[PDB]
Amino acid sequence: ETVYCTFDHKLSLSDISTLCKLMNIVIPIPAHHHLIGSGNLGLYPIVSSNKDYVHIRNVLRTMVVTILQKVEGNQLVLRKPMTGQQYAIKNTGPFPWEKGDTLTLIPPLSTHSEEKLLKLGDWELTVPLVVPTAIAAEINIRLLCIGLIAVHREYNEMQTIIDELCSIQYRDVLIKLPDIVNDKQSMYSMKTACISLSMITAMAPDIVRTYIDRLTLEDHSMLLIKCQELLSKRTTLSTQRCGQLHATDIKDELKKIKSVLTMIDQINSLTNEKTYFVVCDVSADNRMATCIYKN
Amino acid sequence: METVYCTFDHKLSLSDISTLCKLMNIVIPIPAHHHLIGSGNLGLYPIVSSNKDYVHIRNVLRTMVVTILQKVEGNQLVLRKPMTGQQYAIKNTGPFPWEKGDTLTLIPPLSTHSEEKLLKLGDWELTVPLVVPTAIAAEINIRLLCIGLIAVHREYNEMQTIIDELCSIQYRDVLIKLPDIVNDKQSMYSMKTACISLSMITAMAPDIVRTYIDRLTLEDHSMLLIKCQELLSKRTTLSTQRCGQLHATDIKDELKKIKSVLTMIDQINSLTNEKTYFVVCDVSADNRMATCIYKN
Amino acid sequence: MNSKSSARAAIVDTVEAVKKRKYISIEAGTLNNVVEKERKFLKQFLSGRENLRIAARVFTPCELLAPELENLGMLMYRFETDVDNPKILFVGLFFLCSNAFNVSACVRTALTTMYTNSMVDNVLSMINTCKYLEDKVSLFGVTSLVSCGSSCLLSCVMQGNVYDANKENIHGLTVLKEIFLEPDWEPRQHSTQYVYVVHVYKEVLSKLQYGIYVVLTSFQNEDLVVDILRQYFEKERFLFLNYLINSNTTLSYFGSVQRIGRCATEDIKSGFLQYRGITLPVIKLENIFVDLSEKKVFV
Amino acid sequence: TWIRHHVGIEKPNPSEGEALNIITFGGINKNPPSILLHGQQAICEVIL
Amino acid sequence: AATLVRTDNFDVECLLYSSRAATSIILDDPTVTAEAKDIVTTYNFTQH
Repeated sequence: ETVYCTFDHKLSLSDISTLCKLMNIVIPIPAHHHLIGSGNLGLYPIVSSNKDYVHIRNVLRTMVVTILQKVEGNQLVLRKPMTGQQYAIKNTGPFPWEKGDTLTLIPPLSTHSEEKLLKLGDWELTVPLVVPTAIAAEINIRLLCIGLIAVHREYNEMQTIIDELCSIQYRDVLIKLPDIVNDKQSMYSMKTACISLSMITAMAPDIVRTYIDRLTLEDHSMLLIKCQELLSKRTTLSTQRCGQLHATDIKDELKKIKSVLTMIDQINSLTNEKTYFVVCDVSADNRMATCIYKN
Repeated sequence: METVYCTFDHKLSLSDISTLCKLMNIVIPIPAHHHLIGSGNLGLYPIVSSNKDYVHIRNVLRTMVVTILQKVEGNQLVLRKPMTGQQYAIKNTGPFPWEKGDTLTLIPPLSTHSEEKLLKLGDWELTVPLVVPTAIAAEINIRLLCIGLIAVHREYNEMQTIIDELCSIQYRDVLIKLPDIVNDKQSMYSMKTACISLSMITAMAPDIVRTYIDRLTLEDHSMLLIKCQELLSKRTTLSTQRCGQLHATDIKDELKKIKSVLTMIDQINSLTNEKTYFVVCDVSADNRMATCIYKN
Repeated sequence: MNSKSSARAAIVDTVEAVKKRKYISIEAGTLNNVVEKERKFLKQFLSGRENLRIAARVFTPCELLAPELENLGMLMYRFETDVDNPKILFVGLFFLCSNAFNVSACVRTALTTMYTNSMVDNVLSMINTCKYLEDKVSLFGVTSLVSCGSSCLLSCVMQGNVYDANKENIHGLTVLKEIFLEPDWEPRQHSTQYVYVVHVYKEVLSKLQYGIYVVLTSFQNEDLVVDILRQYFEKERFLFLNYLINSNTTLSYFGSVQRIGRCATEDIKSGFLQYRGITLPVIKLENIFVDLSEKKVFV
Repeated sequence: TWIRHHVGIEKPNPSEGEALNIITFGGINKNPPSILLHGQQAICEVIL
Repeated sequence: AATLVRTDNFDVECLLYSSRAATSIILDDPTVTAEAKDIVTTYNFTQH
């Protein structure tokens, strides 16, 4: 099954030569659909016009990846991949592909000026970065660290710690992450992600303490003792002022556990990163790579 | 091997074969993986007589091999073993509106009040497991884990006070309930590792995170913050602060710890999350059959 | 008509379906001005819809693989390197099972005496000095077409049956008898088993020691298999929970499971390898449809 | 709390689910009305 | 005080006039493609 996209407006010769430079690329597409206009192409209908960050991350997990094959006279032929077959992807992202790597899709630079690959009538073409999986995890963790320490004030080594976080290096290709705090072009705002993480880390120790008394079947393998040690290393001073002095409701405990299991399936997007591609061989000079498609 | 012929041991009637002609394109699991099976091995009724335990039925339904109904001819009945990544049409049974583009999992049948009007034939029924969205699959698995965590709290009538509030859940304007969760020792094992992973989130959480709550409360103010303050004030049994620290150049250790926190959350999510069996592309206007191009 | 008649019809239809997948009819008008070789090649006109397996050419120094060139069908590991000149280096399953901790001392020393040189000693030192294991080295696939040249060329299968060319003598994965174990209620339950690989860490008072386990199971679902593996590894898991907080090395788990591919129950047979006379018991799976999923970690 | 009381808008959830982040993310939060007689209506507001 | 603003949508039938031969259509012979899936085969006819 193929896909035809037609451009809404006129294109320049620079635009058509740009597409001939970019004749292989992944494109996320919302609708599993056969004829698509330029208004629904790419990731710009979702990014910067809709929800931010985790919503974007979740959506990029749920969209249809579809690669460019050939450019007709004003149309795009996009083939959508089947699982388990070979395809070819050109290398747009900075980090160099090597053989046998697992590949995935991350959201791009926030609002960066690489001619936005194409301006055309208040529309830009935004693609996700194909990137190896270890890098994608590292970028996710750095963005969480920046989004956490962005909220703190009266910190003196904040600027140098921002530079240290934003400078990453992987197989001799460095990049600076665009989210340095106090610029605020676009951060993707990371707020629900950091709030849900911190509700997990702050709601967890009471729940687990509460059930610890009733833990196991009264004859335990390391479920009362080792786990107490885990709880004690974090809270060596445990339960001093107590606030309410141990007058709890079963419905209150119900709502506590129900929220703490809500937050995990909400942060399900930052849970995993799927292997969209396994690259089998790489072309000379790292222009493109032939991969196989999975998931 | 892909095709499996089922031929019924008991004889049938014209109303039965009319229901089977209506019942086409339904996902039915088989355990046998043979080319010729009987009525004994078709469906989930050869296991739903053993305690009807929902955790147990979900486990063995994961162990099963799923097929799709095709071409009911006479007493014979074709089952296609679906291949990976291909497109198939599925007639739906789960009471949902089935919005397109989403993922689907395969869940045991929630026993409604009305008896099944499908097939009941000589001490044998056609127990067909339901097809649901993954979100309510995770929701049901959360409710099981929560009923386990409350069966921990041994009471009398407070169990009922929790169950009548909890069990009736609504998703996409549909009311369902799942009673008869006797809370056996098999779910206690899954409760163990959840307790372990929350203990590790507790111990390995950095200094930044609990501090991030307080700094955001001092900075901004919002509805989300308002109920987060409600939870953080409503429980205060531990809330220990590792106070004396400066957010010093220990940033690699901070990265390591947040990687650990994310990994334990991945573990609890792997508990509470089920395997997606289908990915929807096109739904008919009736929401009665819909297409998917996936197989695990 | 005759039963043997429709059987011949079905066999001829299979042959012509293979011909449709292999050759393409050409609607170029094909005028007479050709040479006869180019003529017969435009009559046949092969294309590669015939193999249906995905392989990859590979360069690796020949010092590292001792047992492997001689014995076809082996797992391979990508070991990326901070050296620029060779960015990836490929690693034998048995080469990494040397400092797996499961292997007994006799088998390990036997393995070491197969693996005694300076380059292989230095690469074992690199793998030891790396903090964790599972994402500096990584699973790559199954060995076929050893070169044994100067710098050896290895083909390697990403997906499909293990065969070089002409779809003949399909090799099998060779997994060491000591490093495999099958946690089931009944071993070899009904039919085709999936082969998985489990990486398991261990901390003997100073450093980390990894362990390489291979499990064969009828269970396809990774949730089911990590649920049975936590039951198998409950004790060590608790030890390492006490370890990892006091540790500062950037790891976050006890192990990972990853699928290798389909097998068949009647195709599982034992045997032994020998390299320089070192008799070594192996479990040779015979016909393997190689398949990979993402590494699923468990803590 | 008293402003929500007097302008008469319900609190969203007694038992917090991930429907709450669907709510604050953007979703159909009010149950559409059980009875309806004339189709759509919406009235915006300028102070003067 | 306040200026309440409100919009209303109406079902309108609405006729068109056009001069003859005002615009030309250059079009393809309809192209045929076939997708041979495992349970169905979908024929798609496109026309530019």
